Amino acid sequence: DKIVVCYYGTWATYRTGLGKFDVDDIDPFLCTHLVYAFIGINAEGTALALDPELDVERGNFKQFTSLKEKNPNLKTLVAVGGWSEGSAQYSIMAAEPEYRQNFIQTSLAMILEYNFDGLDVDWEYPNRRDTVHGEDDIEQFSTLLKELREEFDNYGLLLTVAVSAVEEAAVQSYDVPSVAKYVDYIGVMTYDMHGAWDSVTGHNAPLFISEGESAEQESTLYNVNNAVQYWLSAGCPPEKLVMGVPFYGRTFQLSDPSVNAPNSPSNGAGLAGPYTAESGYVGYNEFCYILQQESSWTVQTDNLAKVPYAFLDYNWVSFDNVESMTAKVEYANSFNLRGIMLWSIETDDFHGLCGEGTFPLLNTINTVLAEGST
Ligand SMILES: CC(=O)N[C@H]1[C@H](O[C@H]2[C@@H](O)[C@@H](NC(C)=O)[C@H](O[C@H]3[C@H](O)[C@H]4N=C(N(C)C)O[C@H]4[C@@H]3CO)O[C@@H]2CO)O[C@H](CO)[C@@H](O)[C@H]1O
Repeated sequence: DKIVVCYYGTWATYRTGLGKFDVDDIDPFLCTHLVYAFIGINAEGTALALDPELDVERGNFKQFTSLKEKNPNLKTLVAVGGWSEGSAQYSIMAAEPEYRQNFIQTSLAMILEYNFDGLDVDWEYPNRRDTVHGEDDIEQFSTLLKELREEFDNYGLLLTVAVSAVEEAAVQSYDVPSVAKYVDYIGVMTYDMHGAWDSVTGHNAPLFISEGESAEQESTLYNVNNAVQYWLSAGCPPEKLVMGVPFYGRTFQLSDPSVNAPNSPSNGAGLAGPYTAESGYVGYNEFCYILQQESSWTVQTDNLAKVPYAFLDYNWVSFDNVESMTAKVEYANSFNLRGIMLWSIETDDFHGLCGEGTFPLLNTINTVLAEGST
């Protein structure tokens, strides 16, 4: 009954050398659900491949779903949306019955032709960013899910969502009971809690209160516990709540290197990984290697938030390791959550270069779920 929902950022195939991660780098027995990120839409609802040369011409959709030839119990979904896809087109599509119907039919066509087992909806986000219809998106999102479910039930297909985590974000976008009603599960994106957009350093996925935070109005802080408890309290049953964890960290440039605790002033985004190549975030594979190769880094545990962080002069990095992943899965076990969702498989230490075996984060998730440790 416990599930492990693995997202694959399919553009990782274009990384070079040790960062390159293709479909055949996936271990299909370390996930119960594997999700191909991402397809997109136009405003008229037509589902479409975002990288047709890879997805279609080079057969990547079908190579991905063919992982079921190795693990016949694996479910392989396709995810529509994502951060880069924005909100406007989803807002327009969801408001019009004709566009919703077009989305249902065109997404179903892709699912069946490429042998996917269902659809994950990652609209980021109803009533936010470049939304066109504003608060109406909250209703139209639930209507879209209802209509997808009605059609998908004719084929036995899965329907899931990925959602923003903390209360102040969730209340802008979702009616929780009507979202939960139509989906097989809700993947709560319990990460990106803090990042280089903030004025101070902070953890990507702190479990509880963090160093440097006030305990007054503790329920308003951006942490995993507050988000999970919000979703449970708002009507998501535990058997439909899948708790997200990150396989990447976020990086900052300190304002003053001598002030290097969490919640210390930051000047902006920090280092980039050699393969992900974007200032402000780093894959676990990249950062564990950096730490292994450069002894000058200081790694500390925030024993309030239950997560590690590292600093070296101006660099300050929040990340998650085997120990913090263990704490996260133990938390999920303690609340009888349906399982663990991860963004994303291609930045685990998939080559085992950091000395804890291949896929240390993903193996940790599977081990702690199987053992039931709370
Ligand atoms: C297709 C594309 O736009 N590729 C971009 C790439 O965009 C990525 C990254 O910004 C991802 N960030 C990280 C830390 O991996 C980002 O991940 C988001 C994702 O959209 C959300 N959806 C989920 N689910 C669990 C459904 O989790 C979140 C994650 C984590 O926040 O996704 C976008 C694409 O939407 O960005 C790089 C440079 O950043 C660019 O080269 C190009 O590869």
